[PDB]
Amino acid sequence: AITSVDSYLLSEIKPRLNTVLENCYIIDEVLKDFDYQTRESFKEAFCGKNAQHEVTVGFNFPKFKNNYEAHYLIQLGQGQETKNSLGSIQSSYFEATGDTLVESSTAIREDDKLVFTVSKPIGELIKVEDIEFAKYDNLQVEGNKVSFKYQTNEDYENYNANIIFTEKKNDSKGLVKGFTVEEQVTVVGLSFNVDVARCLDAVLKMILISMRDSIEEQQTFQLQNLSFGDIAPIIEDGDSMIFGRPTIIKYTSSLDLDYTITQDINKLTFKERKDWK
Amino acid sequence: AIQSQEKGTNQLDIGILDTGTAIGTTQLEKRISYRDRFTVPEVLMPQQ
Repeated sequence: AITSVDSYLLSEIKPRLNTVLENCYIIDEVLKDFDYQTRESFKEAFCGKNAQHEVTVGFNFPKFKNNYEAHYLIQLGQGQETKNSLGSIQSSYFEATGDTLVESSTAIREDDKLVFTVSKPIGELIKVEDIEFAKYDNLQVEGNKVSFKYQTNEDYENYNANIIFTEKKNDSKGLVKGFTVEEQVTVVGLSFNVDVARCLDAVLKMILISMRDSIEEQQTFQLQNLSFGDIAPIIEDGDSMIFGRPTIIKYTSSLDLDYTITQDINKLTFKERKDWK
Repeated sequence: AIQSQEKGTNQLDIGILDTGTAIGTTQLEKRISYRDRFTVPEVLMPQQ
């Protein structure tokens, strides 16, 4: 697909940041190496459900004033194409497949089959969690349902699973045409307190490490590489300075389009014609 | 007594900020010190 690393990072960082900040022992583990007073002051101010201060995330160049006490500024950077395929063919498909998804589901009995229901039509099934079927189990997929023989499996009549699958758009042939790009985004934790900037740096590094395992950047946005700048005053001529430490996140990812092929051939036919010269 | 009361708007990638500056003349026999703070309760400034 076409991709937007900045909007991915914003969407991914915001919930993760919230869920760490609402959970005191995570911060208590992340900041174990800092000075005791720095740790306790940060945990008192920003952390837990009762926290009176708050962190914020957003893109650069807003028209309004931000929470300069603690704010992650996201800042889309450079990139370049790095590797190309022969014919620019990144892949080919017989059935137009959408995004990868993971969904929780439960088995139910139906007509002496077990079935799992999924919210969308299954374009491909990658994994039913914790199950490997035998041929006897007569595994079949149909529409948005996975179906599974009941006879030997009655103990599992309400078994709970996670389905990893991917959507289908439509039944069509085509070529995925495109290339790989290596692209940079900068993130900086702004604070007018230097110890807050240093803690926001630690929290962001933890978040990015945790992010490396996510399906989003396992399937796309691969090879996350991190670089770190000096701590410096970002703005120097207010009533106080604003400090930050930049980090650069670099990703390798595919830019591509679905070139559908309308041509289809369903019968050869043969004829002999005679040359009398 | 206060003069040259400038707002000093700045527009930045981080957002807007005010860096405005003014010149003040004190009363007699006072030793004002660095980062001492003044407020002017009569004067109200608009913000968004």
